[PDB]
Amino acid sequence: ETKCTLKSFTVEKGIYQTSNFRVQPTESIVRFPNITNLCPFDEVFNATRFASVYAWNRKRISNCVADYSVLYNLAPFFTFKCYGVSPTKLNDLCFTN
Amino acid sequence: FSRLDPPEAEVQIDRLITGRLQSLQTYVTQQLIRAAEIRASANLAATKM
Ligand SMILES: *[C@@H]1O[C@H](CO)[C@@H](O[C@@H]2O[C@H](CO)[C@@H](O)[C@H](O)[C@H]2NC(C)=O)[C@H](O)[C@H]1NC(C)=O
Ligand SMILES: *[C@@H]1O[C@H](CO)[C@@H](O)[C@H](O)[C@H]1NC(C)=O
Repeated sequence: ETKCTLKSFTVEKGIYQTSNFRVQPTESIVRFPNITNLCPFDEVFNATRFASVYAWNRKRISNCVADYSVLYNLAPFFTFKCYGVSPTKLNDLCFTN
Repeated sequence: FSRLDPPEAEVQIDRLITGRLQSLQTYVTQQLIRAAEIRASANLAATKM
């Protein structure tokens, strides 16, 4: 690799800068917190009546599991137009408030 | 890379790579001028000793 970095075949006497050494990872750990419970997403999407525009409904959601599998199955494909995040990464990133 | 999908991530990460490149060219460019002032004084110390 000294011959590779000088682009030659007969390197001269001296000191060179070949590359750098990185300690590689050994294993992997995934430790999001110990919480488990089915989410109230079924009320907000399968509600019979929604509120009007001028007085729109309020919902607080907490202590769930963020399952985003039934979203594509309740209705056919339509727009998402998702700004902060891509729509397909929602499960991995985890959610705050 | 965790939030957005791969296609537009490039647009966003291209700004940071090009931003940090010109943020690091300015380091090298200013180092080459400071070393041209030290060498103007190292050659003045060598002709003073
Ligand atoms: C609203 O209700 C519908 C059915 O009444 C739910 O649709 C099914 O949900 C299950 C739950 O895992 C899925 O496995 C099915 O694939 C869904 N089928 C269809 C045709 O959508 C829907 O999930 C409910 N809404 C929410 C937010 O849970
Ligand atoms: C998670 O919480 C429950 C109750 O809050 C508890 O019984 C369980 O031991 C916890 N899990 C771990 C790994 O400590």
